[PDB]
Amino acid sequence: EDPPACGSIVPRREWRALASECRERLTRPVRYVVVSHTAGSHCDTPASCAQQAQNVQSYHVRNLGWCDVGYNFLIGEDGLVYEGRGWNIKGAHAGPTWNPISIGISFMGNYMNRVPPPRALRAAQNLLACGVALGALRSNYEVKGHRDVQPTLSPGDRLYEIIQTWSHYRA
Amino acid sequence: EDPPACGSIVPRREWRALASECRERLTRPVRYVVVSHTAGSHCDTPASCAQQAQNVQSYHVRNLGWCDVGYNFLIGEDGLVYEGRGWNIKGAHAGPTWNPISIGISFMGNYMNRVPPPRALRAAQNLLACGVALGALRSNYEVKGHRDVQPTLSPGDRLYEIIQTWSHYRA
Amino acid sequence: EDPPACGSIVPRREWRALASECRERLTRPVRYVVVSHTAGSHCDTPASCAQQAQNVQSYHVRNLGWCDVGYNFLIGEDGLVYEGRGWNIKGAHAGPTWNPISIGISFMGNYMNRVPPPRALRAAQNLLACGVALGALRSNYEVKGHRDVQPTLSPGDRLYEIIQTWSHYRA
Amino acid sequence: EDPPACGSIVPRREWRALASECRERLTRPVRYVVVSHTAGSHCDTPASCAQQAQNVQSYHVRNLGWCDVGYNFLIGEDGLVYEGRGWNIKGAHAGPTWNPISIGISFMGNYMNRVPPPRALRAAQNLLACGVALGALRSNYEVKGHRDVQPTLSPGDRLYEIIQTWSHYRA
Ligand SMILES: CCCCCCCCCCC[C@@H](O)CC(=O)N[C@H]1[C@@H](OP(=O)(O)O)O[C@H](CO)[C@@H](O)[C@@H]1OC(=O)C[C@H](O)CCCCCCCCCCC
Repeated sequence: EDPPACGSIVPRREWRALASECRERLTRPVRYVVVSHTAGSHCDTPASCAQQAQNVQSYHVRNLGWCDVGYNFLIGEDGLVYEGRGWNIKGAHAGPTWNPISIGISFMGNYMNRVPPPRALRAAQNLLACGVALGALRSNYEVKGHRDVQPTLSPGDRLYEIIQTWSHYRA
Repeated sequence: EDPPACGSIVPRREWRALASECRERLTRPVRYVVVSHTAGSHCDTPASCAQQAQNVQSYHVRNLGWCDVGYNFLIGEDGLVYEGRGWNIKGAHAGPTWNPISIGISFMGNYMNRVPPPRALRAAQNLLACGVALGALRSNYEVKGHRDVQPTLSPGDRLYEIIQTWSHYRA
Repeated sequence: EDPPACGSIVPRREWRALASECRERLTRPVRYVVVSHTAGSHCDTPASCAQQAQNVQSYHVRNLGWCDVGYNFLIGEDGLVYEGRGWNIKGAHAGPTWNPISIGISFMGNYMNRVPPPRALRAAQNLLACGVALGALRSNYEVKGHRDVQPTLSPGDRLYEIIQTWSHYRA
Repeated sequence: EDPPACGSIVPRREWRALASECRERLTRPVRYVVVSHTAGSHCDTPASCAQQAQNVQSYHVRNLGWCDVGYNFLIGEDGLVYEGRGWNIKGAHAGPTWNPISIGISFMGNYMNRVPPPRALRAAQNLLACGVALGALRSNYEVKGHRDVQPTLSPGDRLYEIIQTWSHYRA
């Protein structure tokens, strides 16, 4: 209901996203945020991360047959947030119980033995705070690791350990 | 433990800043924002921009003898904001009349004949939105171009025309 | 030696509960039962207790912003049990230590200056025997008063005095 | 450059507190203040009020097995503030979401149909101003009633009505 700008998000067109065919909406405010890792290549420049977002969406859309990249937002090691399905569209990232009731954000990389740099972590958390400001997320949203809702190594041991320390984390 | 503050700002230690010796505090909520360009080299990756921030500060501190880089914040073409003097400390970027009453943000590069990429412009807006949320800048803050308050070409013809289109800009 | 059937419980749909957003599961057989009072208005008819359960849930969901009414079950003075989060879902009634290991049942009304009627006490006892029969509760489950595990007057002096006499109460 | 600022809080030692065993810290400046009532009896002389602080602490530590009395501060009707976990240690007064991000002040008494006397309201307001002066609370901290964040009658209808008029109150 409120107006103002918040965070910086690389818009779909900027990373050359194929148009989205998704139409199923999320009911705001969303209560849950599920953090995953793509378990794909990482990137650390805006040019390489735009390409990585395009690659992940390519895989989801072209190979998995989904209506769009599965994540609502992707986070690059360049410290930028990449617009996925966005705040209003149900994503495909955490199974049928979780997809309809959460926002999925994914760090582009494999964090089993590596951590995302502080800039990626800041972008992620700042994105969530913007979500709250926009009324897209509940002021009391809860952040979970992908492994807290599905059997998976995601978001990677190292990254999971870090999100466990976030303010809104509730396993 | 505790949430990283808004604006996804690269902290001064992250860009290896020399310690500041500045002491003068700004009285918040600050009314003005002055946008400048560094008229120096630009950079388009976190690694090159952290180095550029370091270079700009080195010049101000080592050569000009200042207590810190003069800008409150620097904006890189990597789409990230670099912490300079910050929200609370008076900068040295717009002269004696403006320094005490504004936050000076400087785009790293020379914008006389080229524009900052959208990600750099987005980073600048994210930052200002964050200053308002923080209480650092008043809600109805006013943006001024550096040339509007000191005799200079900064922030560069091309960046100057863009800022003139900002809702908070005031001639 | 095989699964039977108990439970004279009023289904959520019947009391027109808002849908639950809770998903964390309790581990059966649950060892503990925490008895609280809603400290609010009591009701002595199915029509009024269905609305009272709705009001209590409204407070938790609408005002406190929770995923569901915090209790696993609510007990009315009409002698009926109202389905809250139920046997399988972690409630929100006794804090972080006790919620994961207990079923929280709450008597609807204030039992500081009142005892619940015999029919409400029978409802509660019958519910717990049902939980043991279903394997939801350990056969030797321990009953705690809310005030024994959190700082509160709950479940009210009168009710507290009553539960301290129960076979299953464990100081 | 003046050492003494605000304060005049009855130190633990003085109300004869059992040594705290809590070590989890809050991060200053703290954004939220949650006002509760102890829900029991009041005290209106320094002698009585100090006995009560001991009593509340006794319940939390001896009975509930807590590391210290749960509140950061207690307000006596004797017009004095009683030191609890203090400005820096995470309390146990508003649940797992609020505890790590707020300062819990509890008026010693039950204010459902009795309002705290002016000297207790002054004590409380002065402590908060003190908090801000010290950097312990943010200048724009928000006050919430206990019942705004937890299912409880605390801080009492009478005291709740009064705090909703406070400058910093925000439901
Ligand atoms: C610490 C001791 C406090 C003393 C308690 C005194 C007794 C009176 C209150 C009843 C306690 C009961 O609520 C306990 C409870 O259920 N706790 C939290 C939690 O338990 P878990 O086991 O951790 O899941 O279960 C849930 C998960 O984490 C959660 O619901 C519970 O408490 C919370 O964390 C939720 C917050 O209390 C409410 C959050 C939003 C409040 C709405 C305020 C709106 C203002 C807007 C703010 C921007």
